[PDB]
Amino acid sequence: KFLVIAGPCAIESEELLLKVGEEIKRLSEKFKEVEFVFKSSFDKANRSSIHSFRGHGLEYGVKALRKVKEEFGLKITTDIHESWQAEPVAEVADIIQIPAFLCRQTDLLLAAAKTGRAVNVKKGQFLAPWDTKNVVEKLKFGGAKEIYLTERGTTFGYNNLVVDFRSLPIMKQWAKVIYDATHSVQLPGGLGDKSGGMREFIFPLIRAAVAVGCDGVFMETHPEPEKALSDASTQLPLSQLEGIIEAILEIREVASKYYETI
Amino acid sequence: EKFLVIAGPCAIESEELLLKVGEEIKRLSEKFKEVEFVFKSSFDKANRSSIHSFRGHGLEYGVKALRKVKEEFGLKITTDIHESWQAEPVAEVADIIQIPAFLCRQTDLLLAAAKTGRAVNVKKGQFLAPWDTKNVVEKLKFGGAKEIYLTERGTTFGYNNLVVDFRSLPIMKQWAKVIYDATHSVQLPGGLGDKSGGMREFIFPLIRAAVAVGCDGVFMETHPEPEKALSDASTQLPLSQLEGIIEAILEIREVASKYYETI
Amino acid sequence: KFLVIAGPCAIESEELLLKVGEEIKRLSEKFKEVEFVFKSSFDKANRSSIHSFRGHGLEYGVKALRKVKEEFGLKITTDIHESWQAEPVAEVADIIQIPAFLCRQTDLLLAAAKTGRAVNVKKGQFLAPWDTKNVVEKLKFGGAKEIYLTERGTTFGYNNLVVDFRSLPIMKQWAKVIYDATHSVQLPGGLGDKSGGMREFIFPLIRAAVAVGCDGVFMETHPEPEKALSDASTQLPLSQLEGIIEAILEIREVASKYYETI
Amino acid sequence: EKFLVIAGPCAIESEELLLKVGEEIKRLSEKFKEVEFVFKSSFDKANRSSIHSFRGHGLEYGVKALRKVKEEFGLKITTDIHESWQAEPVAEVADIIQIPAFLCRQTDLLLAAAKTGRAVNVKKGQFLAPWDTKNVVEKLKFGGAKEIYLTERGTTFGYNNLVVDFRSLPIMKQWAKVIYDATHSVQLPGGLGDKSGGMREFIFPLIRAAVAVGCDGVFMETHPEPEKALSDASTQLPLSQLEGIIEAILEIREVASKYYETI
Ligand SMILES: O=P(O)(O)OC[C@@H](O)[C@@H](O)[C@H](O)CO
Ligand SMILES: O=P(O)(O)OC[C@@H](O)[C@@H](O)[C@H](O)CO
Ligand SMILES: O=P(O)(O)OC[C@@H](O)[C@@H](O)[C@H](O)CO
Ligand SMILES: O=P(O)(O)OC[C@@H](O)[C@@H](O)[C@H](O)CO
Repeated sequence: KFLVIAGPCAIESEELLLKVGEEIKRLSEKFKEVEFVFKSSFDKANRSSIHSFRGHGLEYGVKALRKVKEEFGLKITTDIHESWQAEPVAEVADIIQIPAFLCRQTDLLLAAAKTGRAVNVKKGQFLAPWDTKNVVEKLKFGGAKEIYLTERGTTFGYNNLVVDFRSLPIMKQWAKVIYDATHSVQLPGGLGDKSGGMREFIFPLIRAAVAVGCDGVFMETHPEPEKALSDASTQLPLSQLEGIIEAILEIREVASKYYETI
Repeated sequence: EKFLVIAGPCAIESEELLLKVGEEIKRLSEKFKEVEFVFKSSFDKANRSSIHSFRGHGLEYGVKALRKVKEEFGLKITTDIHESWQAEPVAEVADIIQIPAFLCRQTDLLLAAAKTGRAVNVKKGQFLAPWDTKNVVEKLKFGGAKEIYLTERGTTFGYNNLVVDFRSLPIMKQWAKVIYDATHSVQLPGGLGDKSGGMREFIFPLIRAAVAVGCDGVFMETHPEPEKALSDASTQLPLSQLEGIIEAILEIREVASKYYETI
Repeated sequence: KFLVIAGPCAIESEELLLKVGEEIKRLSEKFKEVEFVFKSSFDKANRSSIHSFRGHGLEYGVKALRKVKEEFGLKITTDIHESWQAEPVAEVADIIQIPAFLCRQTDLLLAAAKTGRAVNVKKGQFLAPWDTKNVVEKLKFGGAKEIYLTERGTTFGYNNLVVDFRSLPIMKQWAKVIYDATHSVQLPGGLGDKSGGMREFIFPLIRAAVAVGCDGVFMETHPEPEKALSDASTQLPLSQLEGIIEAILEIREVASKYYETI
Repeated sequence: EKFLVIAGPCAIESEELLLKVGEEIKRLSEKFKEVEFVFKSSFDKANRSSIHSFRGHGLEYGVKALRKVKEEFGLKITTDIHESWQAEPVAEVADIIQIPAFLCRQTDLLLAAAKTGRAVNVKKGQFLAPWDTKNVVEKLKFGGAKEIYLTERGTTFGYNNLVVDFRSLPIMKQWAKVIYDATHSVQLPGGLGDKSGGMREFIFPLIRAAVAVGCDGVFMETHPEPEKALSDASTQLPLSQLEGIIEAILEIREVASKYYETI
C-alpha cells in the first residue's frame, strides 16, 4: 500500500519524537490504507556549518527511536553515514536510509543491504534519473530485496533545486519510488550558514507527485518548525499533516486510473 | 472559472488538416461544455533549427485557413506572431495572439499584440525565471492588454533538454492566468541535430502534474498522424488520444481544486 | 587579425559615441595588429522593464554611427531586431549583429545576410554549442560570407549565466568565434527591474577566452558605467580598456602556440 | 608562490604502474624546479557507478605502493579517504589528504583529515556553489587543518554533464589555495551508462583557461596507456603528454601572472 514516511528531521529529543509519534500513530489509525513509517535522523552528518546542530549521537538516537516503535508500534527509518552504523541501526530501523550525497558510496549501500532490512536511497542532486539503475543493482548484489529510490530534487544552478517529475516514471522501472516533499523545496546553502526553502511549494508539488504517480511520500514534520534545529524553513507544521495526507489520497484515488504501466 | 484548452496542429500544413482537427475539437467542445476550447495552429514556424525544415504557406494562407475553421466550427482561434507588423492582420481572426518563447522579451512585438485589443498569451522563455514574467505582464498592460496569459513550456536544463519547474505555476499566477504547454515541455531542443527531439511518454504524466498543482488551462499540439507531421513529429499528440487526456485532466482538476492555494 | 569589438552598450547620444570613438581610435593607432570595430545599439528592444531606456530610434542611431565612422574611420557594428532594419542599418554597419534571443529567427538572419555585410550572431542562452552549426548554415544559404558566432553565456539556473569554454573550440569548426566579455558576467533580471552582473569577473574570464583561443573579443565600454542607461553593472570603464587589450594580446601571443587545429 | 602539480594514475592498478608514472613525475620534477609535484593515486574508487567496475586492491596494498613511490623517488604523496577511520593510516604516507567531491560536506571525514596534521585538499562537490566552500574551509580550520586546498572539478549542468564556472577560482581563493582538476572537469558523469564518459579534447584548452584566470595548482590524472586504464579510461592524460602540458601552463601562467587580481 501507499507509503507515508514522516517525522521530525532530527532527533532533537526523545520527547519531540514521542509527541510527533503520537500524531503519526493517530493518523495511522485513521488512514488504514496507508503504511506510515516514522523517520528522524540521529545525526545530521552533512550540515553546511560546523556550528550547526548535529544530534545526540547514535546510541541516544537508536534508543529514542526504539521508544517510538515500542510505544506506538510504528515502523522506523533513519539514515546512516558510514558503513559501521548499518548494523546497530538495523536493530530498530525497518528501512535504512542512504543520504543523497552518499548515494554512490558502494560500501555504505552494501553495509545497509547486508542487514537484511529495506533500503531507501535518496537520489543525489547530481544524479540523472536513469543513473539510479546502477544504484539498485549494487543493493541487489548486496542482498537487498525491498528497495526504494527517493526523489528530492536536482541541482539547478546555484543554491536551488528543481524537481524533474519525469524521474518518477523512469525510476519506477527498477524500484519503488518515494517523493521527498520537504527537501525538494529547500535551497542548498541558501542562508549562508544554513539552507533555505519555500514552504509554500510543499503542498503544490506533493499534489503533482501523486498525480504523476509514486509509491509513497516523505515529509519532514515538526510541531513548531520555526523552532526546529534543522530545516526550520521547510519542515511541515505537525497540525497540517492530516489535511495533506487526505488530499493526496483523494488525488491518488482519481489519478491512479491513469498511472502508466511500468 | 472555465478551464482553457488550447489545441490544434503545430503548423498549418494545409487547410484540410485544420478542418480535420477542428472537427474533432468542435465535437469535444460539445461534450466538455465546462471547457473553453481555442483552436491553435502556426501560419509560420519562424524559428526552425534548420533552414531546410518546413515553415508554412505564409500569413495570408494561414489566416484564411484559420478563418475557415472559426467560420465552419465556431471555435475561438489563436496563432503566434513573429514581427510587429503581423499583429494587425492576425488580430482579424485570432481571439488570442500568441508570443513565441524566444520573443517574450521583444517589447515592440508585445506592444503590437496588446494594442489590437485581443487577448495575449506569452510563452515563457526557456531563459526566463518565473518571477521575471512580472515585467512581461507589465509591458502588456502598459500596451493595452486586458486579458493576459503566461504559458509554462519548460526551462533550459543543460544542453538539449528542458525541465519543468512546477513552482512556476503558483508564482506566475500572481500576475496572470497560467497555461501549461504539455507538448513543448517534453521536447529536446535541437536533440535530433537538424531538428528538435522529444519524449512523448512524458506528456501525460506532466500534464497530470500541471492540473494537480493548478493552472488555468493547458496547451496541446495534436495531429491525426504525428509521425507524418512537418514539425514536432516526436511530440504532437495523436488526435485520437485528445478526448481521453482532456477527461483525465478535468477529473484530476476537480479533485485537486479544493486544495488550490489562494494567490 | 584579432578582432576587438568595443563601444558603449547603447547610443545614449552621438556625443557619448564620439568620446568613446576617440579612445578606440587612439588604441586602433597603438595596436596595429588588432582590428577594432566600434559597437553601439540604436535600440535596446528587449529590456526587462517597459520603463527602461531603449534609445533614440534607428535614424538618430545610424546617423550617430555614421559620424563615428566618418570622423574616426572606424568599422561599425550594431544589432537589428526585425527584418526591415537590415537594409537601412547595412548603410553604415560593417557587421550586422543578431541579438541572442533572436539567433533562431530565420528571417532576421536572412535579412542580415542579404545586405552583403558580415554577420555576427550572439549565441542564445538556450543554445548548445553544436546547435550553432545550423545558424551558420542559414546565413550561408542567405549569401553571408563573413560569419561570426559570439559566446555570451548560457542559462545556468535562474538569473545566472555560466560560460562553458568548451564552446569556443566547438563553434570554431564552422565560424569565427568572438567572446563577449561583458554580457557573459551579467545576471539576467538580477535586479528585478533590470539585469545585474559582477564586473570583477570580466578580466579573469577574458584572459581565459584568449588562453583557450578565439578570433576576437567583444566589450561594452563607457566613460562612466555607473551613469550608463543600460548595463551599468557590467560596462567596462573606458580608461581600463587599454590595459585589458594589451593583457589579452600578451596572453594570446604565448598561448596561440597551443591553439588546437580546427 | 611555488605552483602545485598533482598528478598520477587515477587508481592504484598495481605498484608497478605507480613506479612507472612516478619515474616520469620525478624526471619532470627535476626539470620544472619551480613546480612542487605531488604524486596522486587512489587506493580505492569507493564511488564507481557500477558494482562491476574496478575499485582497487585495498588500503593496505595502496599505502604500501604509495610509500614505495615516496621512498624510491622522494615525491610528496596524496590520496583520498572515504570514511573517517582511513585518515590515520593514510596520514602515515600522504602529505595531502584528499576529500572526494561527493563527500565534501561530510563533517566527520573532514575532521578526521584535519586532526592528522596533514594538508587537506577538498574536491568541490558538483552540487556546491563557489561561495558554499567558505563553510568547508571553516570546518577544516576548526578541525586543526593549517594547509587547505579547494579543487574545482566542475558543476552539475543538466544530466550527465559538468560545466566549469571559472568565476569559482577567484571566489574560492578568498579562503583557500585553489587547484584546478583538468581531467575530472571534462568527464560526463554516468555518460557510458555503467560508467562515466568524457571528452579528452577539452582537457588542454580548459587547463589553459584555468592558469590564465589564476590558480595555485592543477590536478591531472595521467596513465601510460589511458585506453587500458581500469578507471577513467576516457579522460586520463597519456603520460607522454604530461611534460608538454606542464610547460605550456607554466608559460601561460607567467605571462598572465602580472594580471592576477589581489584577493
Ligand atoms: O541547513 P544546512 O546545514 O545547509 O543543512 C541542510 C539539511 O537540510 C541537511 O543536513 C539535510 O537534511 C542534508 O542534506
Ligand atoms: O524542430 P526544430 O526546428 O528544432 O523546431 C522546434 C519546434 O519545436 C519549434 O518551431 C518550436 O516550438 C519553436 O520554438
Ligand atoms: O537590464 P535589462 O533590462 O534586463 O537588460 C539587459 C541588457 O543587458 C539587454 O538589453 C541586453 O543588452 C540584451 O540582452
Ligand atoms: O566511471 P564511473 O564508475 O562512473 O566513475 C567515475 C570516476 O570518474 C569516479 O571514481 C570519479 O572521479 C569519482 O567520483
